[PDB]
Amino acid sequence: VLTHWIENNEFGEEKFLARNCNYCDLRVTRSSFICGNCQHVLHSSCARIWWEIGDECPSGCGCNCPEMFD
Amino acid sequence: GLIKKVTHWSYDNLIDYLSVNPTRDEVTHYKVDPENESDESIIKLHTVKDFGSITCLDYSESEIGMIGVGEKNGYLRIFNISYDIRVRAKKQRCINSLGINTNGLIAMGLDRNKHDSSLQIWDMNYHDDSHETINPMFSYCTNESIVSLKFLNDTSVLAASTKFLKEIDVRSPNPIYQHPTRLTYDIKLNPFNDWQFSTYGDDGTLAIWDRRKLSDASPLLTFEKLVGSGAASRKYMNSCFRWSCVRNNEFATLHRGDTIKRWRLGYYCDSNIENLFVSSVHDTNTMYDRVATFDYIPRSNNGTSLICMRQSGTIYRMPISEVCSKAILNNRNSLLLSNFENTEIDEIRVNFWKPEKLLEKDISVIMRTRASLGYGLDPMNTVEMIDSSKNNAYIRNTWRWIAIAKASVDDGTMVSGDLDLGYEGVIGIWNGILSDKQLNKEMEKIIKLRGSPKYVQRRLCLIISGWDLSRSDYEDKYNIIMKNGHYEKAAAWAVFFGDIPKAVEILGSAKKERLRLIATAIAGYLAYKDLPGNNAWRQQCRKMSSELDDPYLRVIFAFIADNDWWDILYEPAISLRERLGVALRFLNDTDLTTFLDRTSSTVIENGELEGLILTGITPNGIDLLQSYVNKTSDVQSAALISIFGSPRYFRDQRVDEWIQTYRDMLKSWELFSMRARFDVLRSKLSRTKTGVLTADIKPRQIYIQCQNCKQNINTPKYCCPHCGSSFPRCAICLMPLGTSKLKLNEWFSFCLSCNHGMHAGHAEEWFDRHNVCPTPGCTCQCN
Amino acid sequence: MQPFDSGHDDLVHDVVYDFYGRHVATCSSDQHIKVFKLDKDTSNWELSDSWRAHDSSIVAIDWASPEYGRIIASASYDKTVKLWEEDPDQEECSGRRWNKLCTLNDSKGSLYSVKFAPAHLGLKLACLGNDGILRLYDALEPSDLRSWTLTSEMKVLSIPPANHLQSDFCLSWCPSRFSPEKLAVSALEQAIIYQRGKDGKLHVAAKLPGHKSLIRSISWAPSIGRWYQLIATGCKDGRIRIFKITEKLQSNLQVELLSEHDDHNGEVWSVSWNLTGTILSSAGDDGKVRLWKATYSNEFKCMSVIT
Ligand SMILES: [Zn+2]
Ligand SMILES: [Zn+2]
Ligand SMILES: [Zn+2]
Ligand SMILES: [Zn+2]
Ligand SMILES: [Zn+2]
Ligand SMILES: [Zn+2]
Ligand SMILES: [Zn+2]
Repeated sequence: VLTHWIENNEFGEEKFLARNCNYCDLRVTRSSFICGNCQHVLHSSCARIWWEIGDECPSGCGCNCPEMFD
Repeated sequence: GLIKKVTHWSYDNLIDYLSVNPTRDEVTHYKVDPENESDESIIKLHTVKDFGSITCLDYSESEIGMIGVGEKNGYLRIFNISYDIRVRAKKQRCINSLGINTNGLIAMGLDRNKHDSSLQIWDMNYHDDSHETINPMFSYCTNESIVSLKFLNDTSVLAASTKFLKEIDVRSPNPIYQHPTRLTYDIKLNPFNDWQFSTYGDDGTLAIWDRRKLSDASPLLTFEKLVGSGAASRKYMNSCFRWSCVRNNEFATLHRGDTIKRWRLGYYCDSNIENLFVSSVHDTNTMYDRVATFDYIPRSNNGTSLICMRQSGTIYRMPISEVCSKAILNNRNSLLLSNFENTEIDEIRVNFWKPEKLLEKDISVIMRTRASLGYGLDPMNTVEMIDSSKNNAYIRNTWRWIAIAKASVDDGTMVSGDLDLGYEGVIGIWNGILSDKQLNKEMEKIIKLRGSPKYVQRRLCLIISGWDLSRSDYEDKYNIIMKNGHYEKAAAWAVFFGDIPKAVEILGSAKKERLRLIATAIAGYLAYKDLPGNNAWRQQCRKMSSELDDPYLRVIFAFIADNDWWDILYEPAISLRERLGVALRFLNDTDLTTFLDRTSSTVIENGELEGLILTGITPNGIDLLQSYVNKTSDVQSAALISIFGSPRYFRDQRVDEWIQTYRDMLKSWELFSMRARFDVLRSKLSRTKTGVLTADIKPRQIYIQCQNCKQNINTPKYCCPHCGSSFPRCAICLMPLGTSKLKLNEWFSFCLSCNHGMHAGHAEEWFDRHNVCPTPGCTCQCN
Repeated sequence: MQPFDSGHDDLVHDVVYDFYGRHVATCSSDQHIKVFKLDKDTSNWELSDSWRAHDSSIVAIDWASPEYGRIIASASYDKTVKLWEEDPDQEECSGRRWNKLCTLNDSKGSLYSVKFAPAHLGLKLACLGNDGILRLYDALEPSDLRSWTLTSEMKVLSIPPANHLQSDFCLSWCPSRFSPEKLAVSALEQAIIYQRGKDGKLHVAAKLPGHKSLIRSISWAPSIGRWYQLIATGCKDGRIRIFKITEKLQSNLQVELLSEHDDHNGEVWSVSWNLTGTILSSAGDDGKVRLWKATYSNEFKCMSVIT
């Protein structure tokens, strides 16, 4: 099993922000977390912090990631 | 004058100085304590009151106290201050320079003689004590006039003349180089970089020379008319230039006897020779005018004081102020201060005014404290938070109205039908503005969900403002306010509704004697309305309403004294929701229209947050919030209010700017939890009546493959649903991936470097005591 | 006013904060950069790395936005721009914590000011020196932050300054996410606002008037949604000039001076804004630091003064 980034033709800020965490807004390169309903990354510490005080995706796309990452 | 700082002479921390008065008739030895700035530190030890027309002066670093003094007549008196021998040349003429080496070699310059050498150097220990003339070991510069010289090393000596520069070594009669120039006076060497020296000029053209550029042409730096002129006219020059002895590439020039400029230099290497250039000039004004010569004083911690000799010969001490060089401001309202002198950095923390008090009263730290407390998320929580902390009440009132309108929208009220009517304004409902009969009938339907032709619009306005409430619940609200303790507010509401005997009953059941006296005064009204004016009682009530401090008691006295509402509708220190309530209850159509127009036109230009009750979350509401932002620099409330209606109803760039600014501020405060809550709240409030999400979301980023059929393993089991391959297991418990509040034992943590997955709890437990990936054949510190 | 020693052996030229407000970076003329971290427990600033950076005196440094990582753009007097990225798998206070990324050897003169662009422009860089040429450097490829391209090259001076006369340069970008690209360029005795056009090339949009002497520092107030922008300038005269700009070359912009304050009676070396554009802090030749806040009106009035 290997992870593959979604390839999109971007030019500015969003090319850098496509591969960034959605809670701390930093680059993700190690120890990630990937949801399946919405394809948004998170850090390990960011997820273990956010899901204690969270119910939805931190990017606000309307996906209940605790029940829909499968 | 001539001030020369002498080193290697004091065992203690004091620094010794030698001075020559501007009359060139006296030599004084000084000791200056640098740690004390006062003039008592300048101590005068010994004075030698002889000679006459001194032209040069030097000192011996190796042997303590030995000081050579030149003369214009031609005698070089070499003696001690801390014996006394006098020498002269073989042919006596005017001495223009001097130089004492480290081992004991003493040089001399003379004027132009057609039959004698100018540069004559000898030794202290190899001269006869019974002969006045010198015995020069080496003689140079025939038919030349030496103007300045300085010893570079134990052998070589640098010299200068009226048309040439000379660097002559004692081990070879041929000079090293001869550069033609007009700038030869007062050769001074840099105490850090020995390859750079600066000479004066006849017209005052200082030039920082390089030995290597002439050794191999051009000067390294030049300054047209920098120092005072008169080099070739007066042999008694003024030392108005000093190389610094505290830091490199710095020097001081004294201009017009009053100002001192600390020139600083910049250097680069064209790749050993550093092509210098001037970066910054720091000016300092002397304490007293008419200063001829000066010198540095090295202080501790890179400090600098200046010792200066005036034209009268009086010597004082002047310090250099610690000028702040950079004043940047943090996001946490903190001030950083760097100095132009030393390296320590000053910090002002948030923890005329005081700086700490100003930085704690600033709206940046106000917004930071509110965002840490949880401002703007749930409006009832905002109102409770404001009520549980102290000066700000109109924010509490507009958040209370926002809570009322949000409860109305969430309860299904005023969202049904073909007209959305979400967070609309009182001004918008009253103005109206595709069929008039259709909008009237849907307003009637809205009334049916829960005297004047515009009775339906008045009822919608009272529903919006949260005032359509029964009399039993009015009495319950009276009891609630009485239990809270705001008897003035309860009596104000009773006067607003018109039950004056009930107001007297409410105020009479109070523990305050002032409230009881006000209750009696209001009780003097029931049998007193059917009367004309000016009967003393209305006069006293008017004076009270003018002089009293509480605005509720002010408007109570005003209405009870005069039964008119134009003295109540325009009081600025009462709630605009209450003013709208009494205006909708009592005033006529034309009077209500005039009041609404005046109040809306006032609040839109003035930026009052309580004009949102009148104007709603509309483009006019965004204009009101824009004026509030321009007035207060509060983007937090503007964002947290404009998120309720903007992506749902009207696209405008000002709301986007406020949202982006507040999110960047939350990132700068490291409030990631609050930023995520703000984002999910925007996504909750961005849903329309249908349910379509209208807010712009980040695009999808990554998906998981399985390397056999090269497809996604989960559709937007413990096997791939396409090729049937086995998912990798957690390295701790050997349990495979499963596809088809979040616990820490459900989701894998797929590192994107080594592509090795563990469960969340297993990975946290394994990386809590290790820093290596658990799968064999990998080297990746995931966590 | 508790001080901490930076540990530099010579004059500290420029100090800046990061985005989070817990890191500072100090460049100096001892050809060093030291980055300090704000301790959470002891609340006392302590060193993180102390590495020699350039071959001459470093005069201007600037942090990048944290979404692009930890990148420090150091400009010095040796005609170079050096970019430094933090590698976390290295011990603190070593000298190899901040690995070098690139040298921009496209400068023919000693630099004075370097400033990173706002985040919505990407990873853009601005470099100005005594060459009189402004060169914009872009990090186009996010896969490798070691290739930087030179795109915009606008000349701000007719001739370079003399070897002996002093000159000072300061840059300040435009932190407005819903306005076109703007840049403030203080070259000697010229304050120039450079705006991006429809063709993608910068042009002279407007010039801030006044400025009878040499300009020492320029600063752009953070746009927090107001309809007018603010630029603060400190001259070699004692004038803290706050310029008001209204914008409506797709968009034209007009420059109106809001204030001209002479409470320093010297040379205003550094003038800088706050996070929200409310507090203006200025340092002058009188040894005093003056804080400035707007009144009930829009005119600025002096507040508590730190000496
Ligand atoms: Zn993260
Ligand atoms: Zn999502
Ligand atoms: Zn999801
Ligand atoms: Zn498969
Ligand atoms: Zn497991
Ligand atoms: Zn691995
Ligand atoms: Zn890994």
